[PDB]
Amino acid sequence: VPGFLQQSQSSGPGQPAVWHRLEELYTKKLWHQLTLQVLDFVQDPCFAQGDGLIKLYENFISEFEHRVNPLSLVEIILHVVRQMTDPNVALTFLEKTREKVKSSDEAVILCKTAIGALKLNIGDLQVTKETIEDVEEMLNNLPGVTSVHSRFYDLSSKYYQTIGNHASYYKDALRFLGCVDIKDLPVSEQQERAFTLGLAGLLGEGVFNFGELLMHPVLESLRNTDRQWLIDTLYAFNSGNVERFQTLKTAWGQQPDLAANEAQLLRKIQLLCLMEMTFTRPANHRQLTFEEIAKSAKITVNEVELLVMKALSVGLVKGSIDEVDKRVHMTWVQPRVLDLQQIKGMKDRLEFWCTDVKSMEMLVEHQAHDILT
Amino acid sequence: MVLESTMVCVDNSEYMRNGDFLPTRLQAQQDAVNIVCHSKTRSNPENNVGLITLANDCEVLTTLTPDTGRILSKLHTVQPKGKITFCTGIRVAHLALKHRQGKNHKMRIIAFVGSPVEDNEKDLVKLAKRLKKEKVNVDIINFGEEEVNTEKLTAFVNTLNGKDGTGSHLVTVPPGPSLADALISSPILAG
Repeated sequence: VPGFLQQSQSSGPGQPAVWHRLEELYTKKLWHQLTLQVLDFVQDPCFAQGDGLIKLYENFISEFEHRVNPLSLVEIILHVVRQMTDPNVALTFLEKTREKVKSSDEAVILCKTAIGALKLNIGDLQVTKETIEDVEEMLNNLPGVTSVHSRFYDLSSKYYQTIGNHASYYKDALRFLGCVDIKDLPVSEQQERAFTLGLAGLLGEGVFNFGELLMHPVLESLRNTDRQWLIDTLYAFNSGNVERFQTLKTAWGQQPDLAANEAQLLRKIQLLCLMEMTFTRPANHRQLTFEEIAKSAKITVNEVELLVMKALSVGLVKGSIDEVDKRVHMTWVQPRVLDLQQIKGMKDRLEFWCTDVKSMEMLVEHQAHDILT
Repeated sequence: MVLESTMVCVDNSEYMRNGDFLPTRLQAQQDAVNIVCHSKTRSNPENNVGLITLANDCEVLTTLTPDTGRILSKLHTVQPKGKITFCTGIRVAHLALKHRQGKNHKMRIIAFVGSPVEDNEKDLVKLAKRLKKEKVNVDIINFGEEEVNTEKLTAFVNTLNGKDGTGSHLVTVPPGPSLADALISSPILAG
């Protein structure tokens, strides 16, 4: 057993130097500073034929030590699988590490995420959704680790790559956008990451605008690195609606995948302006006319029916349409964003209600304060 | 007999899971809890002893009680994975010592440090003068691997009390292979 790690002690120049300490770590029988130093060598890029041979000794360690968490065993097996190049024998060994390790901390979440990360070549679609569904089910208690939820996004994003319900990708990427605390990775990756995220999130039919989360503070720095045609057209889907120049500009910027959802985006902004036209005016004065909708949406008078009534089916407005003069009577509204200098005027609309009730009610009981006694 | 309440602190740091102490530090510190709970049982019947996890989040699963049975149950399947945290480990047992119904029991804490700590010298000297104002006497026994001939911990025990205060004693693991019973053989006879 000692000679098995002695033949692998030298991986090259400078390796036996720190390995003289590495072999002195198990002589004192401490496997933890040994864990951090070996994992550092595993994290250290190599051929790597060193970790493939020594993983049996690390397995022998896990045998009689019976303790060390499978987390480090998943971190080493994801480095070894890259050099093994065969996912099948990696699945047999990883599932072996899943069944042979048990601890108070749940090992099913880290093993299923490792299986899902190694399932990209299977290729997909067979057992994927089953184990991917099991990840977050076992993650519900108790999600205090915060580390594995990013791995849940990894297997869920690769689950989305089949396309795959675009509307769901923003929810999964939201989970990632909130999972990792500090980015600690180059923005050059996150600029296209938030780009295709903006594409799949905007082209989704379930979300017509959601201009609020477009302003989310952690993704706005990623949008600053992105070209401003995407941010400006996201403001067109935030307010707009037409703005025919910007909805075409996103076709100038992004050629693919837009040709299918282009007409869907046009329908989404045609139902988007209906809330903002009655919301922008002080009103209400919530009754509009056919000339207002047909001129703004630049659609024929026969299709404004389908237009406004589809928005009634979306749920953003409950209003009714007066078809004698072809007027449109809006009811309620769908709140979306708002803005700065609005908290101030909000205090004006409030404090006016304050002095109203204060004055009048203090006048009410001013009359009857005498007779009370 | 002597009146006091002893609060034992197990070391749950990730460095405490190795089997250098035969057969394993889990059973080694379990026998350490066995010898401190049975000695305090042979010392005074009024001594109540709970346990506290120092590393990661500090939570006392066993309310302070003279019976160590529930403590022995928590010694199993404790899952001692995490990074050692020192400054909070003494104060968390100090709050458990302020919940004592009887005020005639002196505040006493015994803890095991088996891992190198990032605690600065300014933090341990602030806890030292804080324990000087709070009179709490803490007897620490250093297990595991750490800085050779631990200094900041030795200076922590030194500066912890004085005149006399008879007292705080620190027992460091010798640099050689030995059983856990031989390490706890010295403190049980004399503190």
